[PDB]
Amino acid sequence: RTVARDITLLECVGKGRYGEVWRGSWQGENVAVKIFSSRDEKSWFRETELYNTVMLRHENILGFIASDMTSRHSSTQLWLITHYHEMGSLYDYLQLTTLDTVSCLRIVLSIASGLAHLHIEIFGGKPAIAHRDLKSKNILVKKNGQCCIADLGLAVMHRVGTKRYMAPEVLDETIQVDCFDSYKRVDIWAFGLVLWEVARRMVSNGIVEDYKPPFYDVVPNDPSFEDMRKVVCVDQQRPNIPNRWFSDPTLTSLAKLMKECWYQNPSARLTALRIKKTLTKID
Amino acid sequence: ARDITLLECVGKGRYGEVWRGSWQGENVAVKIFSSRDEKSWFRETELYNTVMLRHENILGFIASDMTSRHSSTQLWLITHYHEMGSLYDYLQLTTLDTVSCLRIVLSIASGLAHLHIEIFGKPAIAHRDLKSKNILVKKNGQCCIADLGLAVMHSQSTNQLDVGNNPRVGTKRYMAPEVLDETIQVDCFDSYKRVDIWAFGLVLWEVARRMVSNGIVEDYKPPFYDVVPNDPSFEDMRKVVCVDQQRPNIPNRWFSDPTLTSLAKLMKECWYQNPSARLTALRIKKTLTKID
Ligand SMILES: COc1cc(-c2cncc(-c3ccc(C4CCN(C)CC4)cc3)c2C)cc(OC)c1OC
Ligand SMILES: COc1cc(-c2cncc(-c3ccc(C4CCN(C)CC4)cc3)c2C)cc(OC)c1OC
Ligand SMILES: COc1cc(-c2cncc(-c3ccc(C4CCN(C)CC4)cc3)c2C)cc(OC)c1OC
Ligand SMILES: COc1cc(-c2cncc(-c3ccc(C4CCN(C)CC4)cc3)c2C)cc(OC)c1OC
Repeated sequence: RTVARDITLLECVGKGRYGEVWRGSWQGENVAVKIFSSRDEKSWFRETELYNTVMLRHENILGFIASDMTSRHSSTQLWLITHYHEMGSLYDYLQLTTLDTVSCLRIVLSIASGLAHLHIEIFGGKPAIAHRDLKSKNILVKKNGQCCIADLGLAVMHRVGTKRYMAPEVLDETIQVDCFDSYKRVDIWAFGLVLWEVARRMVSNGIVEDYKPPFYDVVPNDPSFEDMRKVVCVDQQRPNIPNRWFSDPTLTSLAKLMKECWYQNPSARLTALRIKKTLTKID
Repeated sequence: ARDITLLECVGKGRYGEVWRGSWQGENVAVKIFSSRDEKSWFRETELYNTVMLRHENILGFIASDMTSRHSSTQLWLITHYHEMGSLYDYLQLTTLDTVSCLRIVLSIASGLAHLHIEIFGKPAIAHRDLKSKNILVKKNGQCCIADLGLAVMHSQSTNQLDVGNNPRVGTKRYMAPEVLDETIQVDCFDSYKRVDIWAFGLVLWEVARRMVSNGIVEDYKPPFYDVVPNDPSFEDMRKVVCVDQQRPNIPNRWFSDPTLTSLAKLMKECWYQNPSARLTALRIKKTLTKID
């Protein structure tokens, strides 16, 4: 039989220290191709090792197609091939879109769904998985209004995370590194920041906030580890809840939820399953 | 030009299957792993990531893939294709002269020394499943070592030992005494090199039996053919190697031939029960370079 392996790389949709992501074509179908930098080869290895352990399949997890290693004259080429989401990342989408109540809830409950699926151990099944780099750039928007979580290059099963989204126990180096629940609690912190980024773009009473990243008002671009530790750990700052949210029942309920993702004490934070239940009772 | 055509199956077993395929007008070998051996696929992929692993006497890598749709996963390794097959196949079919016998065993020693020696790059690498089915014969009369799914890596420069996560064990017939009695020092890189040396000695014996001297040759037999049941168990091998202290017998006709006399001495220095007494791969390579 013929094994068709050619992918046509059509347009670059992302470039960074990780490498590049391309829209590509296989057998008539869009795929996304992440080409890893030498700098970030361990992210390809970790994603590949995880998928070789458990073939994750969930509507709110970016869909795996292939991991490819190709020998070159002087180097090794590493590609991760996934489903392609033409609407791009949640970060991208929130810049130039506002949300209504139904679309806001649909986004955040789909993220919570993906995250709870990662976190839960299923016997028979899947190991429990913590993401360790959850952020709005690592979430893609689907045409049906749900999102999916991407990038398992730092995932742990039972490179450092993006500093802006690091939990206080990561910044003050008190995290219990031998305890798997610690890593779930770091994801919940980051989930709460993403919830804030999305909620700001939900219209109520004719008002909306501009898109801003978490802590935009207290740290520089590319904040240092120290910049973040002083905000999050020493001063114990948290993102602002605008007054206008308290006129809207949905945003009032979301503010309460995000507060319960941001407790200094990691063990006080909500679980992804409790977040899902709370979101199903909103509206 | 990434497409491959699968043309014929050249092997199926517990490992999965190997195909001869076509890739930009060249023969390639395509191994499709069994799901039972998914950890070997990943380990072999980690090993072939190393650009300085490339060597005349190591099977050349082209690509590695993991593919999936729904709940089905396939695991692929694409390599150079050697139509003469494995050393195990070749030795069934042909006898050797002195020049061919030494060319084969020096090439294997050259591959093994290349694996074992760190380049300051390529880590030091112990194979852990050396056997005649894991050695391919090339049209230039040299061989190459295949199957890095059980390999261990070490760097003395950073003091790192990477034993991997693979419950697979070596081929039972070729297991060293410290593997069969499970006293091997698992956190010691030198322990794994010494396991490879034991297995190399057995492969030397398999090859030397097929070298003609004075009009005499032995039939091809696998190591310990005479003393264990067909399809020997772990305990069968432990009995002969560890309890009975058996080693392959040296046919007395070898002692009339200087080459085979030197090879018998060399394979005995691979077979000490004390692993630390065994020769190194570099010493074997140097000794075979001097033997004629
Ligand atoms: C190696 O590399 C790539 C391969 C492919 C690809 C292309 N056609 C067919 C296939 C295929 C799938 C599955 C089987 C099964 C059939 C049932 N049988 C019982 C076991 C085996 C055979 C063939 C694949 C996997 C795509 C790629 O990219 C999209 C690849 O590169 C990453
Ligand atoms: C975070 O991580 C990964 C993401 C993806 C991924 C999957 N679908 C679509 C995309 C994408 C498409 C299109 C735009 C833009 C481009 C300009 N204009 C058209 C607006 C839209 C952006 C983004 C991506 C980047 C793939 C990955 O791996 C293969 C990722 O890594 C795991
Ligand atoms: C990697 O990705 C894609 C792969 C394929 C594809 C190509 N050939 C064959 C297959 C296939 C056939 C049959 C089995 C099974 C069936 C049941 N039992 C007998 C076990 C064996 C598995 C696999 C596939 C899935 C298509 C895709 O898209 C349409 C892929 O997505 C990009
Ligand atoms: C050991 O391991 C791997 C080996 C190979 C490989 C490469 N060239 C040629 C072969 C071959 C071809 C043909 C025969 C013949 C021998 C006589 N008669 C019995 C019919 C069959 C045997 C052997 C193989 C098996 C590829 C691999 O991966 C792609 C291997 O895995 C790393």
